[PDB]
Amino acid sequence: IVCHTTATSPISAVTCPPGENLCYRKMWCDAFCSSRGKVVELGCAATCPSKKPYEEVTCCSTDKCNPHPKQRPG
Amino acid sequence: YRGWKHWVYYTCCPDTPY
Repeated sequence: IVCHTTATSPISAVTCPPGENLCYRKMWCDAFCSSRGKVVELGCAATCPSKKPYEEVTCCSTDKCNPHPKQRPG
Repeated sequence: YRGWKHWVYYTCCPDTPY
């Protein structure tokens, strides 16, 4: 399991040695917005048995969960 | 005590696109 560290444009030392399950990473923003909220994603944790609404992240068990910025997502 | 620090962080425009 891996998780692009920051990504944005270039790239860094990906792969999450610890917590073999999900690589966290979500965002912030106010509400649904879908435009502003210029923030970032966490980055691996261990698991996400939780299921809360507003927080910052849940879990990212993949190899490309890191989405795009807020301003210009695409 | 002046700082004007940024609340949250930012994704785009990191610093390596240098």
